[PDB]
Amino acid sequence: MEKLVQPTPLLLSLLKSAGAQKETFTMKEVLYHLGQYIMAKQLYDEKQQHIVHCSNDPLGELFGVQEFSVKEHRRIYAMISRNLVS
Ligand SMILES: CCOc1cc(C(C)(C)C)ccc1C1=N[C@@](C)(c2ccc(Cl)cc2)[C@@](C)(c2ccc(Cl)cc2)N1
Repeated sequence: MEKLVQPTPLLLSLLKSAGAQKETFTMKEVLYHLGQYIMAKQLYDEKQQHIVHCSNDPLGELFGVQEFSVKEHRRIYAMISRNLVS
């Protein structure tokens, strides 16, 4: 299996709210649940659906931004990385 990561508490709370029922993940799983979270809460822009609006949301605190594009993979990996236990 791919490497296992441990989300810090704030990220863990987000992943669980999206439906995760464990505390240890592969990066693929973290990405999956983040997508599910964004979709369920409809944080994406209705007309430009690759844009995520995350002000007034834990995701914004986690990523340190008010908006981002799902196309920004390197940035998203970095934002996730600062929310994993080293
Ligand atoms: C929630 C919407 O997600 C996506 C939407 C679209 C459309 C433009 C077709 C709308 C396209 C792709 C996506 C889309 N890209 C993915 C695959 C992605 C996988 C890896 C990285 Cl590093 C980044 C993104 C994923 C799972 C995602 C979105 C957001 C986050 Cl924070 C995490 C995962 N969703």
